[PDB]
Amino acid sequence: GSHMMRKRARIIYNPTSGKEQFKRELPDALIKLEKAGYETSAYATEKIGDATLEAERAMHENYDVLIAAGGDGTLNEVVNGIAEKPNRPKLGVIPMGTVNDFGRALHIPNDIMGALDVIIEGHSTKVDIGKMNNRYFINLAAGGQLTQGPFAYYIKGFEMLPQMKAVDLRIEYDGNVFQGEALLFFLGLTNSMAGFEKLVPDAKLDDGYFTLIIVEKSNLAELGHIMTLASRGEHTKHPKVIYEKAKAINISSFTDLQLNVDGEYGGKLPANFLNLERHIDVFAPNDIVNEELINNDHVDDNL
Ligand SMILES: Nc1ncnc2c1ncn2[C@@H]1O[C@H](COP(=O)(O)OP(=O)(O)O)[C@@H](O)[C@H]1O
Ligand SMILES: [Mg+2]
Repeated sequence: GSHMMRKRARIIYNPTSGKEQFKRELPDALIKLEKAGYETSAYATEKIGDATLEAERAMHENYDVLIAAGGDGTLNEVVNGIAEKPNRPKLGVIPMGTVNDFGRALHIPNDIMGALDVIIEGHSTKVDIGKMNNRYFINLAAGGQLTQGPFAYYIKGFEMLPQMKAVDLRIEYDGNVFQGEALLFFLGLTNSMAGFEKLVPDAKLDDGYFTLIIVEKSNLAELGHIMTLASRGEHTKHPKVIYEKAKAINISSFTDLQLNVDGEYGGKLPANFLNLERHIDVFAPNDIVNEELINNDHVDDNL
């Protein structure tokens, strides 16, 4: 009946997220969490950045869990508020977004009560996050320059590749240097988006390495070839597609580059990137072995 001492939960929700269903389900979500032993309060975002500001406040308020209810943008904002701070609360995910790339990476159920079941059962994993200069990200950073835009919206695999103009770049990654013309670079943490079921065949969410993709300057035949290979997940076999794993990545150019970070405009170069290994403790299903995780100790072998 009462298996644990009372805990504290804070729900940070975006009422405009996805189908905009969560707000009406909040009272029933509170009931479920309270019966499970969580004194639960809630905060509704009103604009960009609100979830970050709330997560920052919540750091001083001694919570056991921060539950983020919204899309990747809401999750990104919550992580940005708690990243690199001592005594971080565990993160609960309710994937209420239009796209839920981080949720899919952790096999978070796409229904509210199922997502809550995962949090209540209390099994958690640690995932890498990315630091870019003085901000953080959880899914992907992308960079490149348009010919003669899409860097403000969600990046759907290699679909923007024909739009890219070859630009001379310097990418320093773990002591190695790429110096030359590139159409595009990706720094992946998670491994699935719209255009790729797998950005890379062997990516891990908790290995401390970014998935570094550099697409070099390509002629029209190489472009068509890359696109053909990308459509069946064989893009990393092409000689103009560089794939490396790296922890620290420093990027610069004497020419202008637009940046996209977790599906939103992430400003301008130069950009220093650091993988914060297994930085965020996040509730995950105990009944699914995750192929993108090295550490599956959260999984019960009898399930
Ligand atoms: N009340 C609000 N009205 C409009 N925009 C908001 C509100 N609260 C948060 N936002 C912003 O909307 C963005 C999209 O939220 P997200 O949770 O990613 O949903 P979706 O998956 O639908 O994009 C967030 O990055 C956030 O900055
Ligand atoms: Mg990795």
